[PDB]
Order: sequence, then structure tokens, then C-alpha cells
Amino acid sequence: VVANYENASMAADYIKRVSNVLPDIGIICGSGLGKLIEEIEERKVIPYINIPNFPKTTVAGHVGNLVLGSVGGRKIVAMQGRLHMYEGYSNQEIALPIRVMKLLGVRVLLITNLAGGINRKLKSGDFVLIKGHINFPGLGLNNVLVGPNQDEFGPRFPDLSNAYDRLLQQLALKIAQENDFQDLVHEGVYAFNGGPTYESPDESNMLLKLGCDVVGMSTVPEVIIACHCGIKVLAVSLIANNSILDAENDVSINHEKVLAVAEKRADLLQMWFKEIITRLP
Amino acid sequence: VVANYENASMAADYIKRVSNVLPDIGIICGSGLGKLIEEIEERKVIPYINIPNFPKTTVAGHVGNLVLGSVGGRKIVAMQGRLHMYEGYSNQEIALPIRVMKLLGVRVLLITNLAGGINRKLKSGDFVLIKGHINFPGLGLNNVLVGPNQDEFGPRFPDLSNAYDRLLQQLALKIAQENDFQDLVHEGVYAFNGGPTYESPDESNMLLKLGCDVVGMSTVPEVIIACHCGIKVLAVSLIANNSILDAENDVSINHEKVLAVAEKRADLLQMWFKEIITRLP
Amino acid sequence: VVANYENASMAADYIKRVSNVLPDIGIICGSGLGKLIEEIEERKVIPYINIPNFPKTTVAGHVGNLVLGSVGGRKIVAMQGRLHMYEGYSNQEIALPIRVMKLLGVRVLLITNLAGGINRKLKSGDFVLIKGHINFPGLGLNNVLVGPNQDEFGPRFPDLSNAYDRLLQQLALKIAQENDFQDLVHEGVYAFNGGPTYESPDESNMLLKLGCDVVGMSTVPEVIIACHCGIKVLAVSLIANNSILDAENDVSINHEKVLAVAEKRADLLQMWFKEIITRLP
Ligand SMILES: CC(=O)c1ccc(N)cc1O
Ligand SMILES: CC(=O)c1ccc(N)cc1O
Ligand SMILES: CC(=O)c1ccc(N)cc1O
Repeated sequence: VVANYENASMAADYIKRVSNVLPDIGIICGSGLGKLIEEIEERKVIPYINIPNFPKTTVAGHVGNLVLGSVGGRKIVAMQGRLHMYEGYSNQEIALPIRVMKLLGVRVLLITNLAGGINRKLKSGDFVLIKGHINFPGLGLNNVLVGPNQDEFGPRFPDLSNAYDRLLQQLALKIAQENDFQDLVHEGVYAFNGGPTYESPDESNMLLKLGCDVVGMSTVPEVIIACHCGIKVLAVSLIANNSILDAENDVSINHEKVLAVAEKRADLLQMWFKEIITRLP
Repeated sequence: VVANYENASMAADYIKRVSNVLPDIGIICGSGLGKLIEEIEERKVIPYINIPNFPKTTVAGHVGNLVLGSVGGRKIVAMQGRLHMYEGYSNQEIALPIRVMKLLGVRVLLITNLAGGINRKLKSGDFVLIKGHINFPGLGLNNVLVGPNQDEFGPRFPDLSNAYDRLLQQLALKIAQENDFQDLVHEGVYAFNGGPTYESPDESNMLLKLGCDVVGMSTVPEVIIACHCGIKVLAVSLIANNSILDAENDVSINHEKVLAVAEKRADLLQMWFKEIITRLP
Repeated sequence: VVANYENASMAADYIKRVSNVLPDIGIICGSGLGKLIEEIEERKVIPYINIPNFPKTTVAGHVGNLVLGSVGGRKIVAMQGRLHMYEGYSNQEIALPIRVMKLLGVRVLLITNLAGGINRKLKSGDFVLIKGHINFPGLGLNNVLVGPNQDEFGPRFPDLSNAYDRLLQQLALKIAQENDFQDLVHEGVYAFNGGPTYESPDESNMLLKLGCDVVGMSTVPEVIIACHCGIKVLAVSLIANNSILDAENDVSINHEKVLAVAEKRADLLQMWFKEIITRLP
């Protein structure tokens, strides 16, 4: 199934009938960082499998819902269970849920992930406002837009120089200052590693030479589809570990350690993003 | 359809019956740089869709013809509308038209493109004679030769160290000197970005560290297929913008700006390549 | 055919019936470096085509056998004819023979290849003990583990920091010292170029900046599948040429030159690996 105009419209039709909500904000939350979704007010939970033309996710398993409702007086739609390209999803499967968000009325997309720190100023538990990216799959002919262009959504050759909105980064920092946790908040460039193996010690050393600040396995595909169709983006990484230090000390990273950092910071991240949503222009 | 000996021979059979021309020069022109094709003498225009085993190009649309005839007393074949890998064409679809050129008698292939400048000496409107390349898709398991080797055309493991003929670069520079536009003519290394998103500001900064002089989304696939089967190559980039300056000044690039630079330099490029064809040993 | 538990078990069932050998060591030998396989004692040769669920290899052709028997008192299984991803094999086709090795009882995998030297200390004929890697296909969304995870074999997100066993590297060096050829033995980081074109002169210059010591077109896919399912690895590169010197002197590399270096060092490599097998804890 192609992520074209007609197919995205059929999905949006279904969601409009079932939910009644006209959202103008979208959210995609990282692993263990979804508690906010469970506090959406007057909410409607829609399993992906029930939505016409949504990608099939039963081989990977685990939760996969679209959730609609209100936060801080604002109307939102959330993906509960994001799709990752290391599972083998095609470009068309990744793009269709974002293009459905567009047809529902979304103008701002908020994204979180966990990632490895490369910059030596970054420690476990820090937050990074993403200001740019290095897309290794894109350079290497696996860009999420490889394929025919869907002209109704955007141009054949997008410019990504303003993909990460500057004013949204400033608002996120202002709220951190108001609550006295700005000592945790950095900015930086996100490198996309297709995955699912963590960056090796020698890959980490290479990434430091190349000017990467953080590295992870998500986010860049969704950002590019959102930028293509004119949706503004704020993206924030929660640092699980510093991979350069770990290489010097022969320390390993694993998913259990990642989820423990998520649980340690989840409630503060929930509070932060609730206020961002409330304050959005 | 595989780009093998039998399939390429069937296409060449058709072209020989229809055209009568035995070319020994091939040309592939970049976007907005095709005016020379319209001045080919005693010419024959063959739509791709009419040629047995040629790749289907109707999803992308736009012009797609093979054109045969004479320039400067020399017999040539031109691709009018090149195939780009960001459209989703397979390795086999890209390679078959070049291998048909080989079976028709082509010994020299001339290529132009538009590209972004990375080297700080490059400005909008400059020309770069390509002397080498950095193939990010190839390093990342998307080389145009991934697949079974077609032994009749060339070896399993090609060496690309002489892919860009030195004497053809010297002839192109000599002609620029004769017409007093050598101040526009540089040499450099071409980085292949699969695309279709332009290099981001942070990707551009990385490319400068890596020794790239220019970056674009074409040319390297055709060069590798030509080198594999023993065809000599001259490739020239027309610089649309300097992406490093643009990153420092928050300036964007778009296809309208690219085509305006093409129109500004098209007639000089036409004059240049006509004389190169005329002078080829 | 997926490289899952049930399919690998069906292949292992067949091999157990035919061979009688319960191996705990696996070997994969590089081009021209397979003489040891022909001296396996009380051996059984099994063509891939006869084994249920093994990948089809007839398009590429050439030898493809599984060989089981005894070396130095130890029970081994060898792949005679390795699978290379530049042939177009899928992730599932590469992984299934390694996962069959696991089900047969393999705990240690020994690997050789030929490769190009990047570090200026490396000459034709030197050996490099691999201590880490830089996986350009993995960064670029062509990792051998892209797809659903096969949970019975290993975790969704593997850590590769101990993929190359330190004690096996120490044993290999000790044996070289015992036989007075330690002057040939280096250690280093292996870059994976998907291939099948050799690194270009300008790609070689880039690899030196990035901290790569050697570059080749194999090994990293098998290492990652072995590490995923808990098999220890020793991997050794035989240097065919120094690609940085060759770029400075406009010297080419080709497969004939590669095979001549293999023949020059084959007997010493056979002696070395026989003793390693004999001495394995
Ligand atoms: C969640 C995720 O993708 C991730 C987390 C930690 C890390 N060092 C690298 C990663 O890619
Ligand atoms: C024509 C083309 O591919 C191209 C043009 C300008 C640029 N900065 C990058 C590009 O890739
Ligand atoms: C056997 C092989 O893959 C190989 C050999 C020599 C070389 N300079 C590069 C290579 O990739």
C-alpha cells in the first residue's frame, strides 16, 4: 500500500468518524516515555489494525494505537508505539501515519527518543534539543523519500535547513528555566544509525570526528516526512549513556539500561511536554 | 528485467533497425542542460517506451527519449531524460541503457549534472571537472553493481582508479582556455548523496571534513556501469550554490534556484560540449 | 525462507543424520585460503543444494559445501565457499548457515579474508587481527539484522563491544611468536565496504581520516550474526595491497593480484590456524 493522497484520505475518513476530535498537534513518544498518552482527556483509542491502509505491525508485536483527545486545552493525536525502520518497514509504511496526521489538521509534531551521547559534555539523564541531523541511510540511498514523489503532500527535492523549528526550541528551554532544570538541557546534532546493533566502540569514535553530538535509530524518517508536507517539528533526545566514555572504559549498553534511564526521567519529561503543549502559540 | 547480454542485445537490435546510426559517443545531460540534443543533425528520436526491455518510466513521468544523429561530424547517441536512483529504479533498470550504448559501439561517454559546492573556492555558476568520487551508497551495500555479475560486460570486482579519463579532462580545459572562460573551470571529487533531500547544513559540514569538493544525486551509477564495460568517461558539474556558505548564513536551496543557474549557463555549456565532441581523438 | 528457529532446525536435523559429527568449532575461509578444509580428517562433504532451507547459490556458481570432521583432535564444521552480500543475498540467506552452526553446537567461529590496507604501517602480505569494525551498511539501514528479531537466537538490540574475543587474539599472537613470524602480525579496525567495486582512491583517503585500518567486502555480517547468538569470534585479514600508497602512485588493484597474495601466504596461514584450533581452550 502506497502512502499516497487517496490512501491517506481513506484512513483519515475512518478516524474522523470514530473520534470526533480535530487535532492540530501530533506527538510520537519514545520507549518508556509514553505516560502522557495515558492522561489524554476525553480520549479515544484506535488500534492500528482497525484503520484502513495503516501498516501491518503484528510481526513485531507490542502496542500500536492512535490516541486522540485533549491536553492543556489543546486537541492532539498520539502514536502509541512508533514504527522503527530496523524492523524492516518500507518507506511507504513509515510515511502513511504522518501523512494521515497532516490530513487530520496537524500543524506541529512533538517527538522524543532515547539516544547515545557522543559529545563529551553529555551524561546519562541529560536532554538534547535537536537542531539538525546527519542521515546516514539518506546519503546511502535508503532515504525515507526514495520512490515516486507524492506531489499533493510536498516537493520532489525538500530543503531540511529549517526542519527543527527555532522558536519551539526556545520555548522548550524557557520552560526548563522556569522549573530550574535547565542544567540538564543541551542542544545538538542527531546522527541516524539504521540499527538494530548499537554503535560499536570504533563507530562511536568515528562519529565524534564527524561532528555528531548524539546517535540513535529513529526520528529522522518522521522528521523528513513532516518537513516535506509543512509540519513544524520539536525533537528531544534523552541520553542513556556516553558511548565515547564507554569505549574508553570497555562498558556495554543494553536495552535494560536504556529503559531504566527512561523510568528515571519519565515523570519530568511528562511535566515538561504537557506545559509545551499548553504554551504552543 | 535483468541488464544481461541477451536483453541488452534485443534493445540494440531494435535501435539499429529504426535509426541507421552507428554511434561511438554517448551523452547524458543534466536538468536544463539538454539544448544540444535539440541540434543533433539528421536525428532520430526514439521514446524509451517503444524500445524492448527499456525500463518503465511512466510513474515518474516527463521526457524519456533516446536520440541519435550527428554533431560536429561525429555520430552520437543521447539519453534525453536521465534515470535517477532516488525515484526507486533498480540496479538493473539503471544499467541496461548504458550496456545498450556499449553494444551500439559507444567508446566515450560525456556527462553533465548540477551539484552543490562544498570546497570553499566554489561559487554558483562555476564548472568542476570530476576527477574522482566518494560513493556513499556503494560503501553502504547499495552499489549499482550489487547482484550477479554479467560477465560478458566486465569483471566481478572493478577498479575505478582510472574511471575519469585524464586526457579528456585536459581537452575540456584546453577548450575553456581557447574561449577565455578558464576562470570558471575547477577540478574536484564528487560525493554521491542518494537523495532526494538536499544535503542538510550539518551533512554539508561533515562532507567538508571528509574531503568532498561537490555533492549531488546522480552520475556515479552511470560512471560505474561505463567503467565496468570499458567506456571512457568525462563528467562535469555545474555548481548551483555553495552549501557551506549557505549553512553559515541560513540560506536555503531549492529546485527553482537550480534551474535558474542552469538557464544562466546553458548556452556556454552547449558551445563547450559541441567543441569537445568535435575534437575527441 | 526466513532464518528462524524452525527452518534452521530442519537443516541441522539433516546434517546430523548424514555426518555423525558434533562440532564445537566453525570456520569460514577467505578466497584462496581454504587448503585446510581439504585436510579435515574422517570428513563428510555436504553440498549446500542438498541441505533443507540452505540458500540457493547457483546464480553465482562456484563451490558451496559444508564440510565436517576433525582437526588437531577437535570437531569442526567449515563453510567451503562463503556467501557475500555484493551478490545480492538477503539478510535471511546470510544468517541461516551461521544459525545452523549454533544449533549443531558451535561455540567458537574462526574467520579469514583478504583486504586492503589503509594504515600506513601495513604492507602486502601482512596479517591483521581484527579488534573492532566500522559497518557502513549498518549505519545506512542495510545491517544484516534489519527485519523481525528471531528471539530464540538473541536480543533485539545487540552490543558488539566484545564481538572480537580478546583471549583468542592473544592466543593467535602467541603462536605467531612461537614460530617467529610475529613481525607480520598487526591489530586493527576493519571497515565493511559493501562492494563489489574496490575502494576508489578518494574513498581510501576518506577511510584514513575516519580511523579505519583495513577495508573489505565480507566478515562483518557473519560476525554480527555470531555475536547475536553468543558465538565467540576470531577474524584475521591478509593484506593484499596498501590502498593509500596505491592512490599516491596511481597503482591499481585487481582480483588476480589478490589471489597471488593468497597463494603466497596460504601454507603459513594453514599451519597457523591448525595450531589455533588445536590449542583452543
Ligand atoms: C533507543 C536507541 O535507539 C538508543 C539508545 C542508546 C544508545 N546508546 C543508542 C541507541 O540507538
Ligand atoms: C541537481 C542536484 O542533484 C543538486 C543540485 C544542488 C545541490 N546543492 C545538490 C544537489 O544534489
Ligand atoms: C577480498 C576483498 O574483498 C578485497 C581485497 C583487496 C582490497 N584492496 C579490497 C577488498 O575488498
